[PDB]
Amino acid sequence: GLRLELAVDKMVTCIAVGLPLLLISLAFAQEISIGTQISCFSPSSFSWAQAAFVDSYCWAAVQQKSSLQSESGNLPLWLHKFFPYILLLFAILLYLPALFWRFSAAPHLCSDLKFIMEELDKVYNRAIKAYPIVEQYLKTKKNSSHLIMKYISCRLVTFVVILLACIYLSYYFSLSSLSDEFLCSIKSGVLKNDSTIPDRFQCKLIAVGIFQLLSLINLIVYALLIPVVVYTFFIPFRQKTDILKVYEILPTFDVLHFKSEGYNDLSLYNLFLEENISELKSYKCLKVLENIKSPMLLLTNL
Amino acid sequence: GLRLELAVDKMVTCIAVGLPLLLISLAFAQEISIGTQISCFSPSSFSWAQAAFVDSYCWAAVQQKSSLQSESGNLPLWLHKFFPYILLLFAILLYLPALFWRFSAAPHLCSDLKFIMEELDKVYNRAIKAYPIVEQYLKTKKNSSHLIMKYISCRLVTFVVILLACIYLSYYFSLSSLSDEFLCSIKSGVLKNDSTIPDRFQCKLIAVGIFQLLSLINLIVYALLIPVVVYTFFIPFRQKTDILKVYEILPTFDVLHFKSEGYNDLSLYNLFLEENISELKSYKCLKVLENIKSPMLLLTNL
Amino acid sequence: GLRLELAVDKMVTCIAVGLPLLLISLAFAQEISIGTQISCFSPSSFSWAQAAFVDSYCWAAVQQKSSLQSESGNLPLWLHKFFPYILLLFAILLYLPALFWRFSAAPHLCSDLKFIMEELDKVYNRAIKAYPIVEQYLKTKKNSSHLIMKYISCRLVTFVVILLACIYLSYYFSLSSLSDEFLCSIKSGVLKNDSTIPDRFQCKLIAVGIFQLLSLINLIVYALLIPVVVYTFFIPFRQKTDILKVYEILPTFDVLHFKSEGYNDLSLYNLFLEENISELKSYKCLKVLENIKSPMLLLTNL
Amino acid sequence: GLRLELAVDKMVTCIAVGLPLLLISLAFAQEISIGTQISCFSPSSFSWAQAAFVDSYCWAAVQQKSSLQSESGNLPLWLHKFFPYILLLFAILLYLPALFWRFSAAPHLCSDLKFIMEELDKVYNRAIKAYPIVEQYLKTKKNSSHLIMKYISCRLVTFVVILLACIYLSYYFSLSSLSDEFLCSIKSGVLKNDSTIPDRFQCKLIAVGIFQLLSLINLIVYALLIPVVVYTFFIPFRQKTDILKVYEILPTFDVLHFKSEGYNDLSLYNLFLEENISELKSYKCLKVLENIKSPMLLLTNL
Amino acid sequence: GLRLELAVDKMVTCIAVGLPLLLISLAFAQEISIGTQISCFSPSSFSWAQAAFVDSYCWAAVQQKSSLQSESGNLPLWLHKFFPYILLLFAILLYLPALFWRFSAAPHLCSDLKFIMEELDKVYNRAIKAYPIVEQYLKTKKNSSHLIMKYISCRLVTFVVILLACIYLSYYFSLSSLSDEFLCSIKSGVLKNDSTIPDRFQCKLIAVGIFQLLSLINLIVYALLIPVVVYTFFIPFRQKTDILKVYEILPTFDVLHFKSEGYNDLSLYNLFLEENISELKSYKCLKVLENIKSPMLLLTNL
Amino acid sequence: GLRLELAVDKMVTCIAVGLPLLLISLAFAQEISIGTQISCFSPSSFSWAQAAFVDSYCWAAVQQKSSLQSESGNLPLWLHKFFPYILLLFAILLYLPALFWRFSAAPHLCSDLKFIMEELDKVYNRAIKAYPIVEQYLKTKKNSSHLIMKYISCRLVTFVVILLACIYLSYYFSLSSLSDEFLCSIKSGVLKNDSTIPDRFQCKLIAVGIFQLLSLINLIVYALLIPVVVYTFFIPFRQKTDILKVYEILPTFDVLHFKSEGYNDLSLYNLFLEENISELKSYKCLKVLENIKSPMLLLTNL
Repeated sequence: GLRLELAVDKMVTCIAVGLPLLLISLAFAQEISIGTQISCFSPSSFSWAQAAFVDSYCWAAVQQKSSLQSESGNLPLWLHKFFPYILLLFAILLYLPALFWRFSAAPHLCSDLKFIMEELDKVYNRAIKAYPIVEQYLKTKKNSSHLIMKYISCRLVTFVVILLACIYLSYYFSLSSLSDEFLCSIKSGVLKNDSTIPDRFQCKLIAVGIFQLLSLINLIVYALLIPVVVYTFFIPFRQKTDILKVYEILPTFDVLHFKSEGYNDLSLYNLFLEENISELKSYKCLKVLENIKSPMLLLTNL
Repeated sequence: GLRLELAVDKMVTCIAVGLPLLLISLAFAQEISIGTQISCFSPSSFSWAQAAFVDSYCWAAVQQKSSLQSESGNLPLWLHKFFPYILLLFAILLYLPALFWRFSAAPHLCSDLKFIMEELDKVYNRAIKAYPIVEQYLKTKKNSSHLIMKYISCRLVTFVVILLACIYLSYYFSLSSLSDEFLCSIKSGVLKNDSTIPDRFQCKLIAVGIFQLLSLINLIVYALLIPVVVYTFFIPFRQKTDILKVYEILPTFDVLHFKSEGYNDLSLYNLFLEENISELKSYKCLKVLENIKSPMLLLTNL
Repeated sequence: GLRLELAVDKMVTCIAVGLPLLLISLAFAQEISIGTQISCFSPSSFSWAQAAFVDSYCWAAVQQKSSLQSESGNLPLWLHKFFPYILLLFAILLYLPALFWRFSAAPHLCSDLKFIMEELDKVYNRAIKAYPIVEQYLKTKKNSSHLIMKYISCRLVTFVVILLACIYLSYYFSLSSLSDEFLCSIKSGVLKNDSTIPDRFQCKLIAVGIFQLLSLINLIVYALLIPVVVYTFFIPFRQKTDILKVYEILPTFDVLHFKSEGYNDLSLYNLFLEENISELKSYKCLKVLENIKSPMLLLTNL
Repeated sequence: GLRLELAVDKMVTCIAVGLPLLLISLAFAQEISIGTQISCFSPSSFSWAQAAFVDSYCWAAVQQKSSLQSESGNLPLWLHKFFPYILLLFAILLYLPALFWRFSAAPHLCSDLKFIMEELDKVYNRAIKAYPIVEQYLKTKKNSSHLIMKYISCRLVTFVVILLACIYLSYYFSLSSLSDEFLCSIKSGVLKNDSTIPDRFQCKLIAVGIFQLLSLINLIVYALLIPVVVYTFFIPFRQKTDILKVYEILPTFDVLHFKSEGYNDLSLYNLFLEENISELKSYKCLKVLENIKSPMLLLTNL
Repeated sequence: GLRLELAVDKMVTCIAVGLPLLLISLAFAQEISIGTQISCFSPSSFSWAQAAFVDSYCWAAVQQKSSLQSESGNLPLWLHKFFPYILLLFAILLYLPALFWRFSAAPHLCSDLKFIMEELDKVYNRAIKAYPIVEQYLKTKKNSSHLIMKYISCRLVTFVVILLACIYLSYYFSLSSLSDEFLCSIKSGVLKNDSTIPDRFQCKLIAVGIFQLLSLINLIVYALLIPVVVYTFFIPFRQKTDILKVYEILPTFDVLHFKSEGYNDLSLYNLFLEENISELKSYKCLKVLENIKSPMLLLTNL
Repeated sequence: GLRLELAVDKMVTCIAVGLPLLLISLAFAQEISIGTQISCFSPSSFSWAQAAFVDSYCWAAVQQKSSLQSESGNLPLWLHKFFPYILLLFAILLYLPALFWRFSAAPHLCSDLKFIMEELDKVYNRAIKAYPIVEQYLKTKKNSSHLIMKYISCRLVTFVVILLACIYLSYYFSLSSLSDEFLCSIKSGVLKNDSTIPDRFQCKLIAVGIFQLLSLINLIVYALLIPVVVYTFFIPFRQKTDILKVYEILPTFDVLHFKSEGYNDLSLYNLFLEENISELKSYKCLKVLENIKSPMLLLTNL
């Protein structure tokens, strides 16, 4: 029942992964009810079988160096074909930092919050009677830069993957839409000699109009995520309130106002604690006592 | 088991999200059993393959500047193509304020109701024997404007998204239905020279009759939601009964008649409490005692 | 485990919502295995593509003022097209009064039955030893007309929605079946000039024979629900037995024979209690004692 | 864990509802893998579109007075079209008596068995030591004819619905199979004048051979259910054993040999008890003691 | 957790029902991916619509007396059409004896095993200290022939249904495979006069090769079940071990070596007990003590 | 939570059943997305209906003695048609030995392990204080050859079914692939006289290339299972460690080094115990004490 992952990172993950998977789920699975991703205008003399041959042949040709012409060269025709996989790549590359965290950090941390919470209850319970073990413990967790670097890198991975998506999508959107039309030819091999076949089949990639639309949506959303991810690095400013002061009002506590402007794991603990310790009655009581004080026998009247 | 979100906002959310998703689920997935979203009248000389080429080509052309003619210009043909996504956009933009609240506020609040309820039981239990901690606490929550602003903005986001849908739908409904017919042409590229192809293919977007119908339904419903959302802002009037007076009848309680006409979080607490404290036996008992009184040994005869 | 909603209203809801949703689920999803909702008789000279164009074009035309002819005018052709949605509208408009009740009343009431039951056990438990708090409480709930008006209106909403369905269905059934045939034309725009196209395509809406059949079934069932809903308003007669007399036989109880012929919430409580208090052993015991009596030491021999 | 509904009625319901729903589930959903429910022999000059038009037109015509000819008149062609719904009607009309009972009687009865069982344990527990409250109670339940009439009517409803199905199915089976062929015509409206169209299209309803087969199966099964339902009314003979005599052997019990040949609810209680009291250890013990006796200190050696 | 149904009968049921349902599930649902159950060789002059008409017409004709010719007469063509239902009939007729037992016997028996087990623990627990109630009870269950007759008949029903399947399948397999070809004709009604139609259409029922194969598999398996079902009737020999002797070694038990060669319910109890009493520690202990003995203070050293 | 079936036999079963079911699930359900299992080259003069007739006719002909020619004779064409069922047969015949064991042995054994474990805890618990009932019990289970023969036969059944699959698959793989082509003819009956029909239709069974591939995979895997199953019979060598010696170090235990080289059930118990007794703390303790000893007051320091 602990809040083992920050809502910001849950939100960023839920967006950054949820969005592209949704977008793929939309443009393909339903609107492919329209049927076909490519079509090519055969001669009328072609049997229906031969026309179906042209379409399926040219669908393969789009990635093959000689079988094509466009002013763009072949390059963008790859993107139109592979477009959903390229989104799926970004989706996967954003899920892994969370799955990494879900194993590299979560079972490493869950122990410590439970420990610290009970220690905070000791501090409170000892106050009720009116060694600094957890203080000395946390004072030592000041001297660590292990788990913060897992976090920084987890964010940094997520940051880079997002930023590359923005550049890639901008290119894919900047791509001149009329490049969705191209000239195929099937005059390979035996058919090379067939005079009954035209030298080119004009073709159109049908879904390109959807993908360029989807790209702008996904581009703008990721452009919004960028400053949010940037804000994640403002860790010393992300420490909102020195809630340890609420305990420091007790004689059973100490001046752990350790808003470390150095990259110290203790500061990262402060963030997760500032999230989770909202659960503690003792915190509520002491915050209440603090807020009302804004005499310890008062605790007996609780 | 707490009533952590107001039924009004649950209703508004359940409607505002449930409606468009339902509407999409209707007009497409079942009635696309009719098969096709577009058709175009080829010449009879076209092979079936060539006719299928025309339909699928023109389906792409609808968003491409030169390949079209209509008195509207191309603009509305975008809307007819993208119509379900535009609804889905509004659906998503209305779900997020609740998902935001479900994380930004719900775990921030659930603590406080549980705390206040137990304090109210203390007030009652101490009365049964016949410091003002929770009173001083709540008297201090008067001096906050944090969580109310999360609420106001959550409503305000929901308000704007709804209002834009109403304008957009009104435009989409005001759109002259006969604009669903347009002239396509495939005489691009190689086919530019083909004398066997007509200069235009007449086409019709089949589903437009459904969407304009659906738009009026969704428009009227959202026009109903508008005054409800407006009512959500009448917070000082939304505080229906000063139930704190029922406790104030006790000597163990105080004149917390804090119907704040300023935008104070305490007033927002009053709303959620006025919802949730219906659960308390103590409230029932004291309301009963109050209602009957409409002597404290009476509590011993309960 | 409380009987929080009256079986009559559960039955009425289960019918009034369950029926049309079933009817829709029948006539479409399975029998659309027959394939098509419309067909039109092209000339034989039409390619299969062109014939498919006619069908899909005329399917759109049915709601467009000029593209049609029938002696009915266009109006009923709307109904044939939109028929399932019109049923779905009635289904939704009947579900909401229950969903309203499920939130506006159910969590408002569940408290009170639990309270009253325990009070009735006190009355019985105090009898076993052989202030009138709950009596004075219920005597005060006489002086309320809040929750009864939620109930009356919930029924009244349900009543009106049902009655409008009956009129609408009667019209849709009275509709002359042969109006399912109509004359379409595609000679719009470019095709306006095409001499190869006939001036009319005769068309038939295939499913109309099913819908008129379904309409009679649904009409008759709703005509049965009408007098049942009317009976729901006979609340003072719906109070079947003054079970409070069974407690009034105790000296620990009072003459709460409050069959209010005024619209008083207490009478509505009597209905839900007369439902739920069947659960109470004390009720059983006292009913047994009453029925056998048809001496209090007897309770010691229970 | 009570046996709240008689196995006979569970069996009858499970058959009477389970059978037709199974039959529908068979003949349609799988064998419609054969594709089509109707076909009509067009001229060879018809395009495939025109032939598909004939089939779908005549599928509608089967219920329309003038568009048909058969020696039967139109009537049986309705039945062939609507056949699954007519079965579904019977299925629904047999489920409702159980759903009625599941609400009108089950929560009205479950209280009483639990009460009587505990009273029987008192009778036994008081015997172990070696007022007649439950006896006087049950002696009074003699004087009721409420719940028996719910039961009789629930059976009687089920009886009538079954019997009408048998007559209806007999008619539908007696229907001369060759009436599945009929002459359609499409020469309505504009096509009225078309010399290229034949005056009749011969048609065949494909599935009729299945339905007449299914009808005989369902007919014979329901003909078996009839005498079973009749047996349900032999209630005074359905009381198999006066198990109350097993308690009457105790001095803590009385001569409740109340095999009422009048229609008295007590007799209906006897049936459900004779079902459920098989659960009681006390019954087992007393039946064992009775069966062995076929001295009360014996109960101490149990 | 009781072994309320014999593994033999569970096995026989699991086979006898599981096999045909599996066989149906195989030959149809997957291999109907081949598409069609019938085809007929039209003239080449037939339109595709007309050819599809022939196939679907003749599919109906197979059960109609005049529309056919085969040396077998029409009879076997029924079987080929109805084949899956005939298997499904046998499947259902074998499930019902278990469903019957699951209600007519299982809740009638579950009481008694639980009772007898506790009595056996009393016998053992009283031995540990080192009236014959259960002995006299079981000695009386000797004098019953009720539940054994439910069992015998349940087996006998299962036996007959199996045996009829074997004869039926043998006939269906003995059916000369080439009877899957037959001559249809469509020259009924109007088409009676059509000179363009051939007097016969040759047709083949495609799946017949699968069904005759499946029939041999199912035939051989049921031929194996026959002697197993026969063995079920050897009840006095099916009583494998007089485990009651293991208790009879105790002075707290009696010579209940009641291997009844008469059809007495006690013998049927012996079977279910000989199954279930393997659960008892007391049985294990006494079997262990017996097996080791192959002195009662020994029980204190357990 | 007992290890009631040996991991070897679970592995062998999981492979031997899991493999063929997987193989079937692969080659058919997905790659039948290629559509057809057979095709035959009609003349070009055939209508599409007539060509479809040829394919479906010849699909039936493959098992019919005269309608075919191949150098193999008809025999292998059966196998190609029935191939998935033949695999499914082997799958079923390997599942049954486990399902047999799951009922014939598992509830017969589960009792005994639980018993023996508690006895081993007695031996240990009595050692902690520092009759041979379980020893004498197990010494008697030496004199049994019942359950071992269920095991041997269960393995032996599994062995034979596997070995027959290997021979069968070797034949099916050795089958010359070009036998997938054969000459059909439809000139039966009426068509016997049709000069427009060719005397042969050449046909190819499309999937044969997959099945011969799959056969080699399945062949090699089963060839691996053979020596594993053989190893299962080395039971006296499969008894890995005389763990009873670890208890025999106690004075509360005996020299039960009963590595029976005769086929005695006790040896089979040793295997399941050597599996399951890894769970016992006592075993761990005594193994630890043994391993450290590699003084009984030591057990008090545990």
